[PDB]
Amino acid sequence: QKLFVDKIREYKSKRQTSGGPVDASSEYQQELERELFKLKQMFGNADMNTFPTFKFEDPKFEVIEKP
Amino acid sequence: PPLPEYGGKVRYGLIPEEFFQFLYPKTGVTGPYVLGTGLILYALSKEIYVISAETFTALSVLGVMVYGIKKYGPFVADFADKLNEQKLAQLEEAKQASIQHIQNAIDTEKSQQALVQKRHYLFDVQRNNIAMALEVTYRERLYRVYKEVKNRLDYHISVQNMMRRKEQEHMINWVEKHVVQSTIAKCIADLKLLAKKA
Amino acid sequence: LALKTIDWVAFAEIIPQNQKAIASSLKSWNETLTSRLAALPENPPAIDWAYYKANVAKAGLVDDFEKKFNALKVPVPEDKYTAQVDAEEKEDVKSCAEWVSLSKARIVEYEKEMEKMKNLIPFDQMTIEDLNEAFPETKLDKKKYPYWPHQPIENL
Repeated sequence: QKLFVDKIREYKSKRQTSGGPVDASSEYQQELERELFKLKQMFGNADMNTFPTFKFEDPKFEVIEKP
Repeated sequence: PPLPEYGGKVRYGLIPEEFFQFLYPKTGVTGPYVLGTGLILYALSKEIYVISAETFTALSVLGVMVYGIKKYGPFVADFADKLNEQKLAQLEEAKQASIQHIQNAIDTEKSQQALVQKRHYLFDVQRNNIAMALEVTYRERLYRVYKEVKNRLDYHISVQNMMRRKEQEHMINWVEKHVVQSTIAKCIADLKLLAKKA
Repeated sequence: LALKTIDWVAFAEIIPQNQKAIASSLKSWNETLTSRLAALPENPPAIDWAYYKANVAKAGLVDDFEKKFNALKVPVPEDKYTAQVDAEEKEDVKSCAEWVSLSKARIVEYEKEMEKMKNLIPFDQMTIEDLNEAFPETKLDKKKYPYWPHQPIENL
């Protein structure tokens, strides 16, 4: 099995990525920021990593009694 | 005090029937007429009633009077009776009209009391609206808090997921890029099996 | 939420003509709030941390996000408005009951008058003064017309 022997080595070269977040990219972040731009802004407009603090309003009310 | 119905039963408009009844027991039915004849003849025969021009003046007036009562008496009687019937009917209708007016006032008052008894719906409606607004706001608040926490957690999971996806893509294209960076044993074994194809 | 079922035409009969607009606006808000309590359910569907334990690769952040949620004190709005419309209803019932007592006085008075008119003397046995105390409209104005016939000649 030449090509199966072949492959195993290449996944190992890949697994050699301790200090490599993206396996020797030297690129592909310039668009990943754009991708992440879309993703974060379309989930929300805040520090999603942190917990949301909740402000709550109360209903209005009027003069209802017989004028 | 109610009036009687009939008068006194006069005869010839000049002599009441009490007289004929009063002279019946002693002189029959012809006693009064014999007495009248006798008195008339005695007044004439003895010049107590002097026949003169006043005899014929009186005859003409009495003839006009008898003819008048006989001809225009029914009309005057019915006219008086109809006058009374019209006044009576008008008064009766005014009575019924006042009865109806006061009955209508009583009915109207009972209807107003029914209305004023129905009043409480305005205030229980106001209570309904207050309660409903408070409950809607409570559930909206719980949905807001739920949806925010879930949105943050699923944003985390989605960024991790698509990061894994793009990273695996760069991975795979590296492993292809790496066979370009790199023995006919399999070549011959391939032809060997191709020969066994026959 | 335990609501008071209401007739709406009955609500219509008891509304003075100086506040139909307010009644209809009150009415319109009832319908909107009925609808909106209908569609959104009662309590949010809570979520298992499992799908957020095995796919949140961050250091214990899912657990505090979920801890901050199991420990959250969401503010329950209080009424501050039902007691005063109850007070207004109590005050109104006072006004309503007193007006009824007046009308009950008038009703017994009207029945007195209808018993009076129902027991009149027959009309063919009746002085003119007896008529003038039955229907007092038929009394001669001897103030304005002091001389006979004590009424305008055209009336005769």
